[PDB]
Amino acid sequence: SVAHGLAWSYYIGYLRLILPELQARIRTYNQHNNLLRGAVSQRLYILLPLDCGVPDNLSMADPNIRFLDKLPQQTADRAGIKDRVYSNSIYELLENGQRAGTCVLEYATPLQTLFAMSQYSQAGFSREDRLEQAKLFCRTLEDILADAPESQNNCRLIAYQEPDSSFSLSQEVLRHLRQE
Amino acid sequence: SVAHGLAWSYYIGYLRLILPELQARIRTYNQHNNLLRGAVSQRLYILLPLDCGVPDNLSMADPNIRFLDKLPQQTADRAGIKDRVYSNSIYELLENGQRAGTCVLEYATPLQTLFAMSQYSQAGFSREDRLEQAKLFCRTLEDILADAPESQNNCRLIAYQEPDSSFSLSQEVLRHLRQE
Ligand SMILES: Cc1sc2ncn3c(SCC(=O)O)nnc3c2c1C
Ligand SMILES: Cc1sc2ncn3c(SCC(=O)O)nnc3c2c1C
Repeated sequence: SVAHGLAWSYYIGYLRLILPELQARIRTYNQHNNLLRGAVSQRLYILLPLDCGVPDNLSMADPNIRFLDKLPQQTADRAGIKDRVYSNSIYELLENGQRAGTCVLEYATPLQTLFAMSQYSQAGFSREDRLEQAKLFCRTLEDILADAPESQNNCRLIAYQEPDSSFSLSQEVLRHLRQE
Repeated sequence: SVAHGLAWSYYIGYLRLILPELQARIRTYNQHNNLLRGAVSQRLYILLPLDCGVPDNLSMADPNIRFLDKLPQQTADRAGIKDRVYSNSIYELLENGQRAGTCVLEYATPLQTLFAMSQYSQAGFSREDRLEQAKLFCRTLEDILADAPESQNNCRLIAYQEPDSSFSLSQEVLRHLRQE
């Protein structure tokens, strides 16, 4: 299925390559100017919106999630690209206008592929199937990461479905953060 | 199908985002120290090996394809990653130990997802199906790029299937280059 392949692609072509090196990058940042602040958490927080809406700025999604810093970028030779670069961004989570947590955080971009395929008629992908494909993407990624030696206790899947309109993305992440 | 999704992912999540900006990056490089050399071609050359073997160094694949330079990297905010970086590499193609062409060149990494899925039993993907999925990936990508407004005359798909062992990847690319 589409989402089956997208989840394997997300692991094979991305997470398997950055997760083995994430813990060291995070420690280098925490050991850096950051002297008086709380340490960045050790896991990649991956936002999995089941509506497949992947905006490019998280502060648009919630002004309680504000960008703090970029992690030291990782480079590797990949598929003929010398020094292919992996950047990741650090966000602070605000709770009543005070810092309640700090983590590397991003959206699972393959969900945007499902969104776009549902928009383009040439994809032969129905809007009405997108929700179940997004759930299947998340379930498959969970299945993979449970057994994968790279992704062992250094990412956190945050899946959610917005209503009512009363939704706090920051509270979703904070729920997962403080359970460690 | 798996490869259907992978081809839409490759376009939506990558090619649609770098191709609109490639021509300007290539011109900036050609207008740069490069004063006496031939200009880099205007298209992204995408290697599509139907055996799904995506090595990380092209000089391993053929010593007649040798790395020349990195293009000026492109950055954009993406899915919560500030200044997500797209690097691409420039290769020269040798013919009888003289430069016969110069182009931006890389492998279509989603083919490596098919390769890996055929290797991992949890993917439920048979080795015997990989060849037809790789062909379907290429066919779908061609179908997409024909209609896509981004990818109009700025990439070149190089699909091939090695035997005999007598195969020249450099000659494949040079065939496509000199037809412009
Ligand atoms: C084969 C695949 S899936 C996938 N998903 C997210 N990726 C990222 S983060 C933000 C982005 O998509 O640009 N960087 N590479 C990937 C990537 C790759 C390279
Ligand atoms: C969603 C997808 S597919 C895909 N295919 C190749 N991509 C590249 S080149 C080399 C690489 O894979 O790392 N950079 N991003 C991608 C990419 C992304 C971000």
